[PDB]
Amino acid sequence: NNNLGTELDYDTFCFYYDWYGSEAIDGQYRHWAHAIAPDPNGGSGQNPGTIPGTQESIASNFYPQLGRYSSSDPNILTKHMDMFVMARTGVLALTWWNEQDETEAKRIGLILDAADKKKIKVCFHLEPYPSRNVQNLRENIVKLITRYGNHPAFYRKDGKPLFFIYDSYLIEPSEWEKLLSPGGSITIRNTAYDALMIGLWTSSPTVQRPFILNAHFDGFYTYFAATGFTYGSTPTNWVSMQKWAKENGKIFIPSVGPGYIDTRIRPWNGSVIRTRTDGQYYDAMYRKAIEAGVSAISITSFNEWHEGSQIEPAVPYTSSEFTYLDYENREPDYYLTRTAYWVGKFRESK
Ligand SMILES: OC[C@H]1O[C@H](O[C@H]2[C@@H](O)[C@H](O)[C@@H](CO)O[C@@H]2O)[C@@H](O)[C@@H](O)[C@@H]1O
Ligand SMILES: OC[C@H]1OCC[C@@H](O[C@H]2O[C@H](CO)[C@@H](O)[C@H](O)[C@@H]2O)[C@@H]1O
Repeated sequence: NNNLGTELDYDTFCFYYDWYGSEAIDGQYRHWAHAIAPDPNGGSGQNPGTIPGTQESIASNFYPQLGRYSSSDPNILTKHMDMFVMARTGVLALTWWNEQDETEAKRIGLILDAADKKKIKVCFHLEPYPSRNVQNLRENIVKLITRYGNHPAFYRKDGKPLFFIYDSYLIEPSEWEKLLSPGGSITIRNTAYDALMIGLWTSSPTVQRPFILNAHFDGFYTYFAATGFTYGSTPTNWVSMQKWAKENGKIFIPSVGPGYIDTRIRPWNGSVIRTRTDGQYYDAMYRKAIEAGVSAISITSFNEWHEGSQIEPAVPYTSSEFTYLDYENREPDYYLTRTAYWVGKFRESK
């Protein structure tokens, strides 16, 4: 029955990426090495090349305290779960790409096991995998609930699993309705595979309100850590988004993050940079979410190192190939402990 102000919050979801590899464990320094994206407005014949994922040159503007780690290393996973405990983030929202490979399956099991040791829960963030559609989504939801639903770390809210659906707008509401209306042709409602389905609110209310209603989503999130990147990721809209959610029986889970920078992998994307300012950016965004009066908050991200949105500890590093950004006047674990601060403020408000 403790009341220490240190406990995990199970309405706080932190987006987690399990796609990092090491040569030793995975055969390649996966994701630390990454293709550089061509400029979509830069014309033909670009040869942007690749970041090689050497110790000196990784696919991030920051540098992990844990180095070029493997997401399959149980010892890294232990450390990450201890970081979630420090942050008070009770739910790990795991990227899920439907890779259909044994190394994926192994990783997911390792993450569930490590999470449970620290009473962390896991939900899935369903990514835009090839030919994703409501039929294979249903099949995959069935598979995930069947495989993992009895694992003690599998997240439930009032008895239901929860999924975040990235880029949900890539599927028409008429298709979503088949899966998510109680009357839908292939409904999950009232079945063993029912779940809270949280779609991505992107653009203006004139588009998103009917999308969400007609698709029969249970709620919506915003993902992007960069303020103003979309209507949904503009925090001054969050009070009105929450009002609409409450009026329509939907769960709004705004996404907050500490900054954004992706110019190692997208050199042309500098206008999306959002400076961390020693934590002031994160504070401002988190405060807006709490002030909007929401029931749940998502954090972009634990470890999306390519996009510079991570709260995972980063260290100063200057190599012969790149001078990395770092947490400046703040210590490496600052964003974990600042997350814990905001989780406490959120709980005080709840
Ligand atoms: O700024 C780049 C942006 O790229 C990716 O987002 C793309 C797509 O998935 C989003 O739905 C739309 C929203 O308007 O933007 C892009 O086309 C993500 O990797 C994102 O975090 C990143 O900022
Ligand atoms: O988890 C939702 C999205 O989060 C942002 C990253 C995005 O993946 C794309 O971008 C990354 C680079 O940041 C690439 O490594 C991926 O292959 C993908 O293009 C997630 O979908």
